[PDB]
Amino acid sequence: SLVVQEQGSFQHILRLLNTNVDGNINVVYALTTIRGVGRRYANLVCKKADVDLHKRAGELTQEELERIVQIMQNPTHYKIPAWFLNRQKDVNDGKDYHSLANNLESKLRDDLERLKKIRSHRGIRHFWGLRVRGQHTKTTGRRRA
Amino acid sequence: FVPVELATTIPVEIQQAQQEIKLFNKWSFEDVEVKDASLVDYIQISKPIYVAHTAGRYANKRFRKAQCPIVERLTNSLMMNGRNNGKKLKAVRIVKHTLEIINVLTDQNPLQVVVDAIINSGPREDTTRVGGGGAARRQAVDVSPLRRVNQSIALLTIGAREAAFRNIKTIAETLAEELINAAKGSSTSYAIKKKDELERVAKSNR
Amino acid sequence: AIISKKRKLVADGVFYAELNEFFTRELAEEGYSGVEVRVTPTKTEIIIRATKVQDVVG
Amino acid sequence: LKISTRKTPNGEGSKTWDTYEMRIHKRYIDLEAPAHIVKRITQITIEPGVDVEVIIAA
Amino acid sequence: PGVSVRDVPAQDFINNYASFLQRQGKLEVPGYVDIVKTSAGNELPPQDSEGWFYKRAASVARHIYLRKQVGVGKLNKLYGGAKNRGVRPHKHVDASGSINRKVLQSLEKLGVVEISPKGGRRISDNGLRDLDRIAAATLEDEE
Amino acid sequence: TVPSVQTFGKKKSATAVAHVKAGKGLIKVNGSPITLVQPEILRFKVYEPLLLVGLDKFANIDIRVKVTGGGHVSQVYAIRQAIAKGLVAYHQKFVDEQSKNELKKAFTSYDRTLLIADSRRPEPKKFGGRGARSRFQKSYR
Amino acid sequence: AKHAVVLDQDKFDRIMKEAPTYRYVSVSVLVDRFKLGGSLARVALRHLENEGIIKPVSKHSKQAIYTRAT
Amino acid sequence: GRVRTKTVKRASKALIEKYYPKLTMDFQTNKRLCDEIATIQSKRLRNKIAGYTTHLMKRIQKGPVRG
Amino acid sequence: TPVTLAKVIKVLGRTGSRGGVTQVRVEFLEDTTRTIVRNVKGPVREGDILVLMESEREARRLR
RNA sequence: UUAAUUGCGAUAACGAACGAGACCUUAACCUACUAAAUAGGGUUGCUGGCACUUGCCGGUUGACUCUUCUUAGAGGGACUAUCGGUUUCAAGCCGAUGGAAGUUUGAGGCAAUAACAGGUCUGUGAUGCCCUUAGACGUUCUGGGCCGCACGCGCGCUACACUGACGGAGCCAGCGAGUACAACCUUGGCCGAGAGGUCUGGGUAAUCUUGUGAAACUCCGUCGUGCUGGGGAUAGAGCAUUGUAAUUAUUGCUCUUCAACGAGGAAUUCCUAGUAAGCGCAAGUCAUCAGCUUGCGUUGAUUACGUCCCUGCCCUUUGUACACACC
Ligand SMILES: [Mg+2]
Ligand SMILES: [Mg+2]
Ligand SMILES: [Mg+2]
Ligand SMILES: [Mg+2]
Ligand SMILES: [Mg+2]
Ligand SMILES: [Mg+2]
Ligand SMILES: [Mg+2]
Ligand SMILES: [Mg+2]
Ligand SMILES: [Mg+2]
Repeated sequence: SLVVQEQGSFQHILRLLNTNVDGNINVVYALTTIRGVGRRYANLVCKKADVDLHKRAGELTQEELERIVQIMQNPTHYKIPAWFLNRQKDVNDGKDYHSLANNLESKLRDDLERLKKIRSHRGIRHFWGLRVRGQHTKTTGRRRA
Repeated sequence: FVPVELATTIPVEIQQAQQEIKLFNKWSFEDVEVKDASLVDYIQISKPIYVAHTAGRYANKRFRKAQCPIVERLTNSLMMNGRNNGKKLKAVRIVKHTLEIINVLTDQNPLQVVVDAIINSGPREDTTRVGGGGAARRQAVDVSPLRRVNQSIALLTIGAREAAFRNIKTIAETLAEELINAAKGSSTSYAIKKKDELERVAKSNR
Repeated sequence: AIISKKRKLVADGVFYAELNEFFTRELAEEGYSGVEVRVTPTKTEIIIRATKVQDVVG
Repeated sequence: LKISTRKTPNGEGSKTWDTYEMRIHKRYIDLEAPAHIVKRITQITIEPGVDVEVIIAA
Repeated sequence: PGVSVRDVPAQDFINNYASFLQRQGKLEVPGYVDIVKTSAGNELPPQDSEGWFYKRAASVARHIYLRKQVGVGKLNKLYGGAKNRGVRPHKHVDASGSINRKVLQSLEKLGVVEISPKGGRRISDNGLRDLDRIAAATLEDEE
Repeated sequence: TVPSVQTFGKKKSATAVAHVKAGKGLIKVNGSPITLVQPEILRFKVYEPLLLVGLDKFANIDIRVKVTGGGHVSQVYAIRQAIAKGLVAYHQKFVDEQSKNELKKAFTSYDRTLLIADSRRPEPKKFGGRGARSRFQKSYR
Repeated sequence: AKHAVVLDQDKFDRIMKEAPTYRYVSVSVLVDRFKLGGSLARVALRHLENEGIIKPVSKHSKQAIYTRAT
Repeated sequence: GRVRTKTVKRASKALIEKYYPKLTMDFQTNKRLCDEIATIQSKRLRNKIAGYTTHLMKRIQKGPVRG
Repeated sequence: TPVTLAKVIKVLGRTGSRGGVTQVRVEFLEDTTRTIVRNVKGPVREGDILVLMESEREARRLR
């Protein structure tokens, strides 16, 4: 029933993992701005941390943030089932992997390169600048972007 | 006067709103005067309705539209735009909200305000595209009361819709505002502005 | 035995049609006109109407 | 029983459809009797087109 | 004159039941809470997180009370909705069956829900009593 | 032995069978009391057979309605219709004619659908179109 | 974010001194005079509603209109 | 929309000619009479004919009519 | 500017080019026995009251 | 005049036929019949929960009876009826009133004379003639292709949000379809975040799937108008399923990625009432695949109830050097 006030004791407008995680946006829906952290995953992370979901990302104590960060890079440590990740069973090692922020893109690029090297159809398509997933293009996508 | 209960006991409010006055959503259809000679018989009121949702056979004959409660018509109008189309419950809800808003501000019967708005947004003289060959020149022409009513109903709804396009101001509030503007002839309302423009055009063409 | 009732009916019709076709094919010289099918107890009764009865009989 | 067919054999033309429908009448009657009597009843009163069917016994 | 669940505003009743469950602590949470979809055609887990599986359970119980015999598939059907299949029209998709099953099991453990002849599940007498009590409480609150 | 009659209400596809009995004054829809129904904005439609003629007639008549088919709105309408019918029917049977007539008048003056069941029914769809009348988009280039 | 809807204390204070003998007290209304919105305006209203003053007339989902005690 | 055909009107006229005594005024009676006398195949057609006859009768009780 | 209230006596045949106008004989309320005929947009009828802007003006067939 | 060469009429024509209409199927009404444990009720047994007085909601094919809802047989019912206007006081049209029904009562099925070098010889053991006829244009396997993309256009789907989005919760349909020589529809119980497995069933079906508790919707909450939690394209990886075979993702699911689009110019389609539009469901193909299709319900408007201005068609009067007919 009561509004939780705070004049400005908890400082707004923050940065987490290189880039911007801004205020007035919710604790979960500002983690989406970080590449690799989508929605459901973000929510899960938040739950693991134990943060109020009625909270702005602009607030948050540092310890909580640290905990969240910890959760992020290594989720198999925690109570996350780890079978909803990017690289589950993996391309190389055979481990549960979920890359984040500036790493996922790099990993993707690497994968693409590998594919190209192998000389599989998808790689060839990528090289060309075309549709991999059999979406036959007599029409559709006519601006090259 | 006299509350008597049954086996399945009914809430007190319902009991209160019964025999003496057939209230609308929760206030009287009585008072509420058509303050215009013409648009009588073409604005309904009179017959006391409870909800702005009847079954209705109003597009059947010719003037079956005129014997429909104005609230219902308004709701129908609101119902427009294809994404929203159908879903009359929503429209009804919106109407209710609007009514409540009206009640809150400047008091009165909201119904009365609505009636006033309807009266004061219906254009008196229109222009038809008559060329006498094919030229885009226009001719000054009188307006039917039904037509006046209908256009007025349309215009307010349109305005409301426009207001709603990217806004916190939930349609209902906007509608209420429009009504207020209309009843007390403002020129800040959209419908009224349109009407004025039409009038000007007519004057020019004459 | 053990087939859906509507389906069975359909099949019956189909069979009748087939029979008719067959008759048209064969009994053209005899001048075939119409078939009737009666599925009574024990025996199925096929009634043929043709212009040359004697020929049909053989 | 419903069927929908394009009236065309070839496909060219304004796309016009058929609604070939076959209506099935199914009706049942319940009797408490000795079986022989039932059989007697049902051995006669057979008309071509109508399927007579007996469940018999509980 | 007498109280039953059939005479109560439904949402309120459900809420009350959920509250009661919470108070109890007794149900058995399987531990899928804060991970799962509820319906396999959804964009999000629950927007309450801590609980609302209690709420779901309560709802299920209410449904059971209302009807005769209820199963898992049926429950799924009831609870699932329209999945946004992208640039393609929506379709009815059944809810997460396992969750429903778990809920049922929990209910059984509690002594609210009972395995019936023919197939499926009905209500226990204790469960019925509990429901009645809840209804009464709700009525009191309303008053 | 109790004075009772079986009147229905129909709208679109929905049917609501109301049993009107002698007794205390119950109005129940699918086992749940009249006070619920719960499209909520259309709750007053279901009240319209009660309050238009008054609760005075309801003191001795018990109404048990079973509603199936249609949607929600339609169902509600059907229920309302059934309620309207039932009292009238009872009057015709077990009370008196004048009273029944009065009731009818009360009903008839406010809304038509209460006694006369609605005429309208879905037009069948036909080929070359999405709906009954609306055709596909014809193109000449 | 184009502001008006944040948190603050001055704003809250202002809201509090905007309730007795008042016509309009909604969410939209609140937003209008450069104040809070969403599911904060409602809370603010309640904060005054709990201590008399503001009375509820309509309590629909994501639409609510309020009137002071007469 | 509703304009009666040859096969209604002519028939009605014929009926009137034959049976002006005993084909009187009100609808139901007229219909019954039609059913009795005329060998009308359909029901609807018969009904239509009866209606037409009634109309003709009505017209008659205000002066004579052509044909 | 003056405004008159005109009561319709006879519907005087649908005119215009597209039939979007109804010609109508109107005998106005506070000056009865004046039979000035005018062209009206919308669904009009006998006994209808029309709010117009020019009391003495004739509207001829819109061709 | 009419939806109509539909009629009233006028009249060197008179009486007719085909088409229209009639018809038939369907959709509406039936407290009037004939009926039911493959439909639904009533009381009443036993029985579960209640207040606790008799009363309220229940579970059971335990009895007995009923047919309002149900199905579907035989009937009936509307004929523009009754009245009021209006019109050679005609055909008719308009308005009340009663009624289930008053737009041909709603929707179709059928549909003339004469034709078109319209489309099919890729439906045919319908088919002329010509080709071909053992390195066959017969076939049959095997892989690929029909699906390729600088690009034009043609139906559509998804959307550009606040009349919303997402979460709960509430929670209502009608058409259907469904296997024994196969493998159909598949509840209910356990396992799995899913997809799915699995064991068991019930059903050749008003009996079981199925009350297809379908969506849109309604209730309370989280974001409040920022390419934002609008929107979902490409992508990356995994887990399933059908099939002998899934790369040229078959498809289903899981996390991640988050592109174009703030309602669309020149244009132009469809539509007048349970219609437009919204929303699912359903059979059709189908081993597997729905953005398609025939149906079906659910929610349900706005606006004419008119006119030849445009467009196409028809007729009348005219002109013609055209009659392969203005190409
Ligand atoms: Mg959407
Ligand atoms: Mg008359
Ligand atoms: Mg017809
Ligand atoms: Mg050709
Ligand atoms: Mg050949
Ligand atoms: Mg097409
Ligand atoms: Mg079924
Ligand atoms: Mg995004
Ligand atoms: Mg395919």
